[PDB]
Amino acid sequence: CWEAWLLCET
Amino acid sequence: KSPSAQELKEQGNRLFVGRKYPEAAACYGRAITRNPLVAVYYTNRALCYLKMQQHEQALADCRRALELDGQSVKAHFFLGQCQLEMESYDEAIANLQRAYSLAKEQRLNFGDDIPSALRIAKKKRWNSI
Ligand SMILES: *CC(=O)Nc1ccc(NC(=O)C*)cc1
Repeated sequence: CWEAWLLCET
Repeated sequence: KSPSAQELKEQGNRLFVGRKYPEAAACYGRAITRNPLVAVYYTNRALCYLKMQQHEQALADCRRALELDGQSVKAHFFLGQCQLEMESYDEAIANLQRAYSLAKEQRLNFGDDIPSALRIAKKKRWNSI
């Protein structure tokens, strides 16, 4: 899920 | 013209998935020059440094993001992760833990992805106990 963390901006 | 900081972050995000981690880190660096006050530029560049096994460099960017946002679940998780690879078990599990209650308090729909790293970190500790 490294993509989900990368796009996470919250 | 010249690309915005947002466009540099987006380009860096694409190079990261593209597995060009030196290039992605450079895009994030140019974003930071345009706007040094956006935490995600630092965490994302730190993630690049983890992949490249430049652990000191990744520590620094995680610390810079935590100065901009002390409540960042993401910065603590990347910081906890990075310290796990440096055999700094006691630090990793503390930072991984604070990502967890911070995600609790903020009611974020992340998933079992912080507890997973936390369990693996604690039980990798008991090996080299
Ligand atoms: C598996 C998965 O989707 N994990 C995950 C990690 C981080 C985030 N963060 C944000 O959305 C801000 C979501 C999901």
